[PDB]
Amino acid sequence: SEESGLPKLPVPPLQQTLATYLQCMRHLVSEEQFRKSQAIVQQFGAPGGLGETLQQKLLERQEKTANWVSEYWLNDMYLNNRLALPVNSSPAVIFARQHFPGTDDQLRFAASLISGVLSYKALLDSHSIPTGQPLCMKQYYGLFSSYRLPGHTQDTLVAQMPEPEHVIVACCNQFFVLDVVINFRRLSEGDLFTQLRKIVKMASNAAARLPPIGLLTSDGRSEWAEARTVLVKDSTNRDSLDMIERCICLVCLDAPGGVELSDTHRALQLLHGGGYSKNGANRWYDKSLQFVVGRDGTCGVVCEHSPFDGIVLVQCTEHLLKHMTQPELVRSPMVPLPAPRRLRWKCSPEIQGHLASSAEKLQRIVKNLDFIVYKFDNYGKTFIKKQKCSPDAFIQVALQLAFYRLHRRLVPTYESASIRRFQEGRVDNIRSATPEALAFVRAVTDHKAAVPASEKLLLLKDAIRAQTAYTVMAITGMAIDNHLLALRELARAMCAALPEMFMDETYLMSNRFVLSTSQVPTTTEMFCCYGPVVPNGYGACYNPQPETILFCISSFHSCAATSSSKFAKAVEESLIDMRDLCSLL
Repeated sequence: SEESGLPKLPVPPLQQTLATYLQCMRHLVSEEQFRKSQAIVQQFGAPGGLGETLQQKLLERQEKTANWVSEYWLNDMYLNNRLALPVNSSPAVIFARQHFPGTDDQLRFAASLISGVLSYKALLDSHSIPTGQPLCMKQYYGLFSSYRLPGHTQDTLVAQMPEPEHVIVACCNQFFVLDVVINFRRLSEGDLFTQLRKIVKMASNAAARLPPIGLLTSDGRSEWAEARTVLVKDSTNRDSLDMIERCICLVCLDAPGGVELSDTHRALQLLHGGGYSKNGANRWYDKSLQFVVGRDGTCGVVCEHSPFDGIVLVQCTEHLLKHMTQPELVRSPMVPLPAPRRLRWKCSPEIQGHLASSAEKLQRIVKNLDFIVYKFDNYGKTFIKKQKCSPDAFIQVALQLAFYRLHRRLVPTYESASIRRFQEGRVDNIRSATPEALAFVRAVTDHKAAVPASEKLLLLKDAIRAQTAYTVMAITGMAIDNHLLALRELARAMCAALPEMFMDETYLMSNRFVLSTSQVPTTTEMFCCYGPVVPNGYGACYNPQPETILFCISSFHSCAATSSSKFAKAVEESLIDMRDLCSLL
């Protein structure tokens, strides 16, 4: 029947994870600290010890659940994070710059994009999405039926059938309900255009302008939860929130950008709207997909990460965009046409105080982000593959060298590995800061050692081999992050006081990803980007093409050590160095 024929996420052998763990951290902590961690781990995983006890409960959990880490992961990775979603968590995809001579051009694009969204959702709901190895498809079903509720300490991801179906249109910080489906009736691209025009007009009505409530969703999670609590007191607000929570997605008709339309600037608008003064309030972050269609041509989609990952987000986005290049299939006029409904809000002195706070908070995020879009154009996948190297592993090694040559040390690095092979599979982590990576970067940067180029090349290839090996380990569910997480939380269930194993500074440091990365390859002229995950870290999202590689680098201005410009430069030098290395003889 209806039971998944997929395999369950595998539980690695306790000793395998512990050995890999120590191997992963040895070169990332002091000798003294390592010696202490060795003893701690030794005691934790000893015969008849706590480790084996937790391992048995995990095995029991594996049997009783579809995926033993789903709950732990969802909370640890997103729902527990208190940071505001903009920049800190919600990635953004930037489409190619568009040209909208008039407002109707902008609206036509929006109408077409909405049409593309509905066609995709139709395939989705009809289970007509193109299913090598079979993969879990749950994420697809969370694209338009998800909503991330804020909480005092832990957020809640709500999994939603309405009639009719609708989308929320944001214009001038005002939100409107736009019914797009009514009795399997699906609005024509033409009716959408007409409806959007009505929206733009009402949105321009001063006597009807309401407070920019969307600004509240850009604040810290606990701060937004508190403000939402004030909101829910009123029956009108409850209704409006409900409509937002049950929409298919948002469509933000953003005002003019103020700066030049470069790749870096357009991305900034998609990341945080440029603050309240710009389009910062013309949003709603709890909702998974917010498609932006700016008047000046800046378009893209802001994604809330909790419900699904990069692969699914891109497949959906590229399907839309491609759909937009296709002949418009003739769709029938609606008679009569109802007028989109503006969502009303019952403001208060409190809410007014929350808006002011959110505005300042969001402003700190804006001025604090150091973002750059660097396009490496010397070579791409073509050259790398000719070196018998995986493009991803090659670039991951380049990032390690770039970080080392700039800051003189390696750091716990994050790189997602998809585990969709297994039921409800999300991801896991690939630890790119390998021992081999260290030997390679050291040989390259230690002038005084005078390591022969021939030797550096050997170290280079061994580092890439190690990268690829860890990658394969992670994707087959044999890595260490999810495993340790489950062991940690199962212990917590036994006693709030965690085992020394997880209180060890080595463990705490191993999960502070100073270098958070991800490869988001696209076939379209679009790119993905996101912020750092720790105050003193970077955000590195790359898109490798046949002859070039796009790099989106983020870091915080607050940290004097990091510099997106310098890191982008170090990446260039690292890729050049590696090219020359592969070109000796």
